[PDB]
Amino acid sequence: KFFSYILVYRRFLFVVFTVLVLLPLPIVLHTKEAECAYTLFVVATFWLTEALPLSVTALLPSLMLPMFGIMPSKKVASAYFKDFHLLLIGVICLATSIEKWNLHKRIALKMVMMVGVNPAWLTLGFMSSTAFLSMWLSNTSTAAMVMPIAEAVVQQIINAEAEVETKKGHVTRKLTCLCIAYSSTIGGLTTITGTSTNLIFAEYFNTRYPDCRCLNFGSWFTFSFPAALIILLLSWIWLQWLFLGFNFKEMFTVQQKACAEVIKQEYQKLGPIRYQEIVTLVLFIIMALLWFSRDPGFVPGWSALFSEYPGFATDSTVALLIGLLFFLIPAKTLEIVAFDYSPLITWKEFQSFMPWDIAILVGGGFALADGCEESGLSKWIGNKLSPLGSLPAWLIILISSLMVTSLTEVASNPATITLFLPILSPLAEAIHVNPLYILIPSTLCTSFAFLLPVANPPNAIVFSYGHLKVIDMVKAGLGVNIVGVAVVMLGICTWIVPMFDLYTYP
Amino acid sequence: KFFSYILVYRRFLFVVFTVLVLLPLPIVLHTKEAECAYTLFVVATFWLTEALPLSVTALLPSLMLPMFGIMPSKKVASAYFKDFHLLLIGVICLATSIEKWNLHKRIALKMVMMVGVNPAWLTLGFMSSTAFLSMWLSNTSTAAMVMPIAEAVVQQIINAEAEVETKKGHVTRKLTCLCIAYSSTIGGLTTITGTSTNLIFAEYFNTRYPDCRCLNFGSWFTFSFPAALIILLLSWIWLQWLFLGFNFKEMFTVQQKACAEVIKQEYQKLGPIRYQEIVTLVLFIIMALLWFSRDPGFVPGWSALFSEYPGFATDSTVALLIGLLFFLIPAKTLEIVAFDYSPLITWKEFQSFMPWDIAILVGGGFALADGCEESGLSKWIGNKLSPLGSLPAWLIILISSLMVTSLTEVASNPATITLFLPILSPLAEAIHVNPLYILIPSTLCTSFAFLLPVANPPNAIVFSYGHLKVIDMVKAGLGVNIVGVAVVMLGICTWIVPMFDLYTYP
Repeated sequence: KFFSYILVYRRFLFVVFTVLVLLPLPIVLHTKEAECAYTLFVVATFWLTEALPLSVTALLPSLMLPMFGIMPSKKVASAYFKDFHLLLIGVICLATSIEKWNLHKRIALKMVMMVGVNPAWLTLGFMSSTAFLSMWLSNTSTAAMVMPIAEAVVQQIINAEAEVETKKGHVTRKLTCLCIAYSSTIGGLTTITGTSTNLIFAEYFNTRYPDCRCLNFGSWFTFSFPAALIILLLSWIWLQWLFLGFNFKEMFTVQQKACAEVIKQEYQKLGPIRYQEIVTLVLFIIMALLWFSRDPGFVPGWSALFSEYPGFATDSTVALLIGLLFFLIPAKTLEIVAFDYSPLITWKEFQSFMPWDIAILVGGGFALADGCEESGLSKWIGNKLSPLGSLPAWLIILISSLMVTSLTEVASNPATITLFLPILSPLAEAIHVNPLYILIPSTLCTSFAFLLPVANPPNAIVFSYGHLKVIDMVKAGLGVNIVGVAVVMLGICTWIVPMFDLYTYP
Repeated sequence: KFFSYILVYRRFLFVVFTVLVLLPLPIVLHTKEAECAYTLFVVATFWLTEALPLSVTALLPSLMLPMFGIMPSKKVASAYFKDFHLLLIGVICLATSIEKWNLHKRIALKMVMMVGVNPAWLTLGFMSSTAFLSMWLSNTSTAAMVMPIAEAVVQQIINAEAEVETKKGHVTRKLTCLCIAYSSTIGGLTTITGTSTNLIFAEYFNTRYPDCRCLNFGSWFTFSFPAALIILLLSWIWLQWLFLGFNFKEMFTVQQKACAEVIKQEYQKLGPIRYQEIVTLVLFIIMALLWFSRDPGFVPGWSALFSEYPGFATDSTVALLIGLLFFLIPAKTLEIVAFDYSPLITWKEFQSFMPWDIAILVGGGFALADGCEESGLSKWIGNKLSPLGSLPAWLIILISSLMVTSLTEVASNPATITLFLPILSPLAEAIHVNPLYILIPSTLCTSFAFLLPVANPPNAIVFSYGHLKVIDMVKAGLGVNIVGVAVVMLGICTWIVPMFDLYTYP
C-alpha cells in the first residue's frame, strides 16, 4: 500500500528528490560557480529521464539563472530564439506545403516503384541520400528537408503491408527516422563548408597560423572521406543490429510481388501531377540552389554581391525568403469567383506541424550554454585541463575526444569548439607537437553529438515527429559514438599522419 | 473578365504593388536611412490591411534588415524572443489549466448569478474590475489573467440566450474582449509602478534632477486618477456607441427571468468544487501575490531579499515559477493504479491554446523597433524635432502628444519613451519652461497605444482569441485615442498646473 503509493507518484517524488539532493551544491562552495553546475546537472537529469517534458525542462534555465544571479532574465530570453530558429521556420513552411498537397506521397511512391523493396536496402539508400545531401548544404538543413520524404516511405510501406489481410511498424519508423539523425558523419566532416563547426576551426587556423596553408578544399576531403565513410557503414550495421533483425542472407516472393502491385496501384490513383505540387518543387529546388551557391568554397557565390557587410545574410534568410513565399502564392480560387484566392498554406496549417517543442527545447540549450559561459564554469573546466602536459602523446587525444563528445551534449557545437580551441591549441604548442595533431581530433569529434536533444539541432528536428524516445537514441548513440570515436583514432594514428607529417614538428 | 481577374487576386497584386512602388525609396537618397524607413512602411502597410497574415509580416524584418545590412541576422533573431514572451508562457500555463478544468465556467456563472443581468452593466463591471486589477500588477499581466474569465461570461450568455427557442453574438464578444484591451487607462497611468513606461520616466527624473522630489507615490496618483477616470467613462460610452445600441433608458421581463433560471440551473449542474479547480485558484492567488509584492513602491518586497543583483528577477520569472508548476502537480491517477498519475496540464494541451501568433507578432515589433534604433532613423526623427523652440507653449505639447501616440504604434512603449525623453527634456530646459510641463504629457501619452498590434502587448493578447479584426479596433482606437489625448490636454491646462506650478520656472 505505502510502497505502491510511492511507485505511482514516481515523477513527482523524483523531481523533488533531485532538487533537494543537489541543493547542497549551491549553498556549499561559497556560492561561486556551483550554481551554474547545479543548474546544468538538474536540467541534464530531467533530460536523460523524462521526469518533466523536454520543452518544460528547457524553460528551467529561465528560472534558475535569474534567481541564482548568473545573468539577468532579459538576457536569458534573448538566447532562446537564435539563428537556427529562423532556419527552422523557413523550412517548416516548405515542409507544411509538401505534406498538405500530398507531394511526399508521390515522391515516396516513385522511390519505391523504382528500387528499394527489401527494408535493409531502404535505410542504406536513406543514409546515402541524406549524407550526400548533407555534404554541401548543412546538417541542420538536410535533416528537415528529407525527413518529410523519409517518413512518407515508411508510413507508405506499413499501409501497403496489409496485402489484403504491430510492433514491427513502430520499430521500423524509429530506425529510418534515426538514420537521417545519424546521417551527419558525412555532413561537414568531409567538407570544409559543410557545417559552421569546421568553418570556425578553419578560419581560426588561418588567422593564428597564416604561414600554414594545409587547411584547404581537396586536402580536408582526401583524408576525412575515407574515415567518415567508415562510420556510415558501421552505423548502418550497428543500427540494423539494434533495430529489427540483422541476417546476412536476407540482402543477398508472393509478399514482395503483392506489395509491388498495391504500391503501383496507389501511384496511378494519385493521377497526373498537380499545379500545387509543381510550385512546391520549384521553390524546393530554388531553396537548395541558393543554400549551395551561397559559399561553395571554390567559386564565389551570390554572397560576393553582398560583399560589403559580411555575415549579415546567413542561411536562415534564404529559408525565410523562400519559406514566406508559400503564404502569398495562389493555390486555388474560391464559377462564382466570390471573394479571392487561397495561399499554398494558410497560417492555421503552419501553426500546426510546426515544432514549437523544438524551438523551446533548442532555446533552452542555447540559454544553458550561454549561462555556462557567463559564469566562471567553462573557464574552470578549461583550467583543470591545463596540468596535462606530462602525458606522452596518444593520451590527451583520447582524453580530449571523450571530453569533447561529453561537453558538447549540453552545448551547441560552435560554442563547444570555440571554448576548447583556445584551451587546446596552446596546450599543443607548449609540448613539442604539431598543434594540428591535437586540433583535428578535437574539431572532428565536436560534430559527434548523438545523445539527447540540444546537443545537435539535427537531432532536435527528429524529436519533432513524435518518436522522441530519448532512451532509444541514447542506446543507439553510444554504439555510434564509440564507433565514431574509434574510427577517428584509427585514422589519426594510421592514415592521417603521412601527408601532414603528424610526428614531425611543423 | 480582365477586371474581374484583378479583383480576385487583390492580395497578390497589392503585395507586389506596394513593394515596387516603395522600391525607389531605398535606391534613391544614396541608401543611408531610407532602407529602414522603407522596411518600416511596408511592414506597417501589411499590418493596417491584411495583405499577409499578421505573424507572417512580423517575419519580414528578419528578411529586409539583413539584406539591407542594417543589422546582422543573428541580432535580428535575438530580438524576437524577449522578457514579455517568458511572461506570456507562464500565464498561458495558468490560462490553460483554468479552461481545461472548467474553472472559467464556474467563475462566470457565479458572477452572473450575483449581479450583471443587463449587458451594459457587464462591460462597466468588466472595465472596472480589469482597471483596478491593472492598478497594481501590470498592463500585460492583467490582460491575460481576466481574459479567460471575460470570455467565459460572454460565451455563457449567448448559450443561455437560447431560452428554449446571430450577428448579436459576434459583436458582443468583440466589445467585451476589447473592454479589457482598452482597460489600461488606469493601468499605470495612475500609479508610478503600474507599468515599466512610467517607471523609466520616474527613475530618469530622479537621476537628472536629484533636487526635485515631486515625483512620488501619492502625488502622481492625486492628479492622474481624476484624469484617467475620465477616459474610462468616455471609453465605456464610446465603445457602447460603436458596438451594439446605446439607449439611455435601457440601464435605468420574461426573458430576464428565463435567463436567470437557466443560468442558475447550469451552476447546479457543475456540482461541488473539485480538487483541480482549488489548486488552480491557489496558484492563481500566489502568482498575483508575488507580482504585487515584488515592488509595491511604498514597502520593500521580496526583491529586497534578492537585493544584490538588481533587475535580475523580473515579473516573468514569477510567471514561470508558478506556471511550470502546472506540469508536475498531480491531477488524476491512472482500481488498478497501473502506471502513474497525470499532471494538471500536459504539454499537448499547452501547445494548443498557446498564442504562438502573438509570440512571433510581438517579436516582429521588437525587431523592427531595434532596427530603427540601429539605423540612423530614430535619431533622424529626433533631429527634425529640434528646430521647434520658437513655438509659444501649448503647441509642441499637442505636437509631441500626437507624435508620441503615432511613433509608439510601431515601437514598444519603453523604447518610445527612452528615445523621446532625451529629445524632449533638453528642448524643455532650453526654453524657460518647467521641464516637467513637457515630460508629463509625453510620458502619459506613450501608454495610449490602441491601434494595431505590437504597439501594446496588452492589445496583442486580445488578438490571441481569434477576434483579431484590426479594422474594428482601429475604428475604436481613434475614438479612444482622441478621447484619451483630449482629456490629457484638459488636465494639463486646468487641473495639473496649481500643485506643481506649471507656469513658473522651478
